[PDB]
Amino acid sequence: DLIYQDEHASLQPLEGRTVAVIGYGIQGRAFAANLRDSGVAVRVGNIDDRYFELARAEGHRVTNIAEAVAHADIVLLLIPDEAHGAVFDVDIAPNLRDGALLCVAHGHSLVQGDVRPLPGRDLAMLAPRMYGDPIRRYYLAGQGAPAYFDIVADHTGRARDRVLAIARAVGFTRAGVMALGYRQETFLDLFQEQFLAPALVDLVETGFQVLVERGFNPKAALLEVYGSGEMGKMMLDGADIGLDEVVALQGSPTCQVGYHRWRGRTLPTAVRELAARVLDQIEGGDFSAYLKEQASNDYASLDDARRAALKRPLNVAHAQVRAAFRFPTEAAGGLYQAAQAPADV
Amino acid sequence: DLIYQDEHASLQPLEGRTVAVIGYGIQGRAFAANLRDSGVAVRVGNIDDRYFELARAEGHRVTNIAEAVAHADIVLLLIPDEAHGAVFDVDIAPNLRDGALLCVAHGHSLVQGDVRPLPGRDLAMLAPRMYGDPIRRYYLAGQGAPAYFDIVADHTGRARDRVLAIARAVGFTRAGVMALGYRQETFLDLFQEQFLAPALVDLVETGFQVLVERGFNPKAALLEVYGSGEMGKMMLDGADIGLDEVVALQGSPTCQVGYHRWRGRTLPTAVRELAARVLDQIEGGDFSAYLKEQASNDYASLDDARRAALKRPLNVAHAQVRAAFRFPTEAAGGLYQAAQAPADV
Ligand SMILES: NC(=O)c1ccc[n+]([C@@H]2O[C@H](COP(=O)([O-])OP(=O)(O)OC[C@H]3O[C@@H](n4cnc5c(N)ncnc54)[C@H](O)[C@@H]3O)[C@@H](O)[C@H]2O)c1
Ligand SMILES: NC(=O)c1ccc[n+]([C@@H]2O[C@H](COP(=O)([O-])OP(=O)(O)OC[C@H]3O[C@@H](n4cnc5c(N)ncnc54)[C@H](O)[C@@H]3O)[C@@H](O)[C@H]2O)c1
Ligand SMILES: [Mg+2]
Ligand SMILES: [Mg+2]
Ligand SMILES: [Mg+2]
Ligand SMILES: [Mg+2]
Repeated sequence: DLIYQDEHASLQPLEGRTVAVIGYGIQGRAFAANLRDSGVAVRVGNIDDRYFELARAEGHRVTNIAEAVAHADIVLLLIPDEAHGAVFDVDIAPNLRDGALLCVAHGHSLVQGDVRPLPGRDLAMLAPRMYGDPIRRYYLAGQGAPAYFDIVADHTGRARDRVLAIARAVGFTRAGVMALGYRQETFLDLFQEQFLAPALVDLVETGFQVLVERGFNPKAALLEVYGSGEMGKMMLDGADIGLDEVVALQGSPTCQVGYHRWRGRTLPTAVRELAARVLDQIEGGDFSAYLKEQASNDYASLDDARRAALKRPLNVAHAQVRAAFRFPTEAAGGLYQAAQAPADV
Repeated sequence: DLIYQDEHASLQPLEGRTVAVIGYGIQGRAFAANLRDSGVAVRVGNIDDRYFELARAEGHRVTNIAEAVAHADIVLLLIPDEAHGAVFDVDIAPNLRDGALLCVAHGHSLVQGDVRPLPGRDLAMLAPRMYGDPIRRYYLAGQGAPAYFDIVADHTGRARDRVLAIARAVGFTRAGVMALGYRQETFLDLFQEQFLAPALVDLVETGFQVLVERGFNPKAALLEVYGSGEMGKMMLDGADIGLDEVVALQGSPTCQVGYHRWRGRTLPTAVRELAARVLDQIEGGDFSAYLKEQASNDYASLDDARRAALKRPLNVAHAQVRAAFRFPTEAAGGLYQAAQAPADV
């Protein structure tokens, strides 16, 4: 495995270069803020929507996508994957300078052939293993999350150095940036989002629903299954030292005995078989067809699903718990500004 | 629901009083450190083992359990639940002063009748919804985790004020301290440890095993299922704003569409039915019998299970990942000392 940390990547390839962050959403905002705070010349390219004014409000040089690309040495395409094809064809390909680098943060558009190599220009993937807020929060703490990278086309011979320079400036090399094919990254990423994340929340919800049906205080039930932050803490501490190890070190003997009675015995074959089906639907292109269909609207069915989700007993109970119990939040005040808001006492 | 935050609980009931922390383990150490830093007079009562010298090393007045109880107004029994009966009968009951308060952090010993009310003395439960390290780390950040409390016996009329004074000093009232019966707390707590925690780790492991069997990079597979910290971050951010809400706010449209394709559809009836069985085994006293049997040895079978757990593919892969990727850790240097170690650069 090829893994780069801070000492394996220089900022020198970005000196006197301009990085165009295309999009100012979940990833675009975090990339833009970290690049700027790392002393990189950054511009934002964005369509005429709320994100354009947000980028301006947070002190960035903002223009349409075409002008940003045309005045950039490195272009980071940080907009939704189903929009890549149209923006690549219309905005990026006609304006990408000779010897410039285009990066995606997900391999989907590469697998589908919506983003393709261009003569005289570099193409790469730099895919964070983390969402926007934590990438920004970690960065401010001198930390970072891992990333996968893939050099798809290196026409200049500088593609790797520039990608790893972006990675260090955004903070991914503080954890590690591992070489992984865009195809494998695509399937990995989609599998986490389609099998693991839903199954994980479904499980928490099953815990809540059984407790409430059996007459347990709904606030207490919600708190134990995730609301307290304890299961989230176990998973984040587990990420560091191992999940079984967290229980061995911080579980009472009563907890450890209970845990190890059921550890490896809880799930039937049907869960493992569902994981295989999700993966086949991802690899076979069934999901890709489903996604394109959902993106045919402005994600109308997704909007309905999000709304319906919040009416579920678990999310009704959550609102009641979070109203009654204060949570240890890190204030988001000017998190993506050059200077953050005064600390909230 | 009766929930106390900082403004509903005074430190005044602890002024000129001594708190004996019995045990200096996962909970005992966090209680002792927070109480001291909150300006409470704290002593440690502990048997002649490694925890005794650790308490002394961290600057505490440490004696045997009998002497600590005898010189205390409030006694916190923070040792394993199966040891409560013998320590109550031998060390606590004969030495508990007139008008003194005994607190447990779990209702198990109360349900089993191993800890019982005593004439002229107060009995209560103050059960944190969090393990030791995070209680201490939250406290240092001016934060806290929730707790459940139950006044089992109030012979003085001061039991509630003293319990909630302990809760505020240790930091639980920064989130909220909710009245909940020791019995219900017992079953809730055991259910989280026996159904949810194992099922959660089993699920993560199922994700890892299917990916590795299907030819995915084992480091990448491990990172996606928890190793990156992303799923842990989703769960901890989810604790605050809701699990579905985290995906709605920080998920890409591709992620959100994938998530909502499978959300509420991933688990068969068998999982829900297993949750019911675990709960019946807890409520019926089957687990209690199993626990007493495991505690008959010095938890010998648990030691074997912990050792075996670390040899599993997931934990072998974890060691390889954590060697190759740096994780954003909060340094544990003198975390439980009056003054913490110099910040690790
Ligand atoms: N560990 C947690 O995260 C947690 C959370 C909530 C509730 N609790 C409750 O808190 C209590 C303490 O659990 P813990 O996890 O801190 O335990 P632990 O395993 O860390 O306990 C070790 C401590 O107990 C003492 N001890 C062990 N066996 C003893 C014995 N036979 N006689 C006397 N002292 C003995 C040791 O000297 C040491 O001080 C239990 O009632 C538990 O259910 C623990
Ligand atoms: N969100 C994450 O946590 C995350 C993590 C890793 C990878 N990624 C990848 O990063 C990329 C960005 O995802 P995101 O989550 O930041 O997205 P997002 O949903 O926040 O994207 C919103 C942004 O995209 C722009 N945009 C939306 N539709 C557009 C269109 N039709 N034409 C032009 N611009 C348009 C908006 O103007 C705004 O700037 C995707 O390739 C995604 O797969 C995201
Ligand atoms: Mg991802
Ligand atoms: Mg417990
Ligand atoms: Mg507990
Ligand atoms: Mg994704």
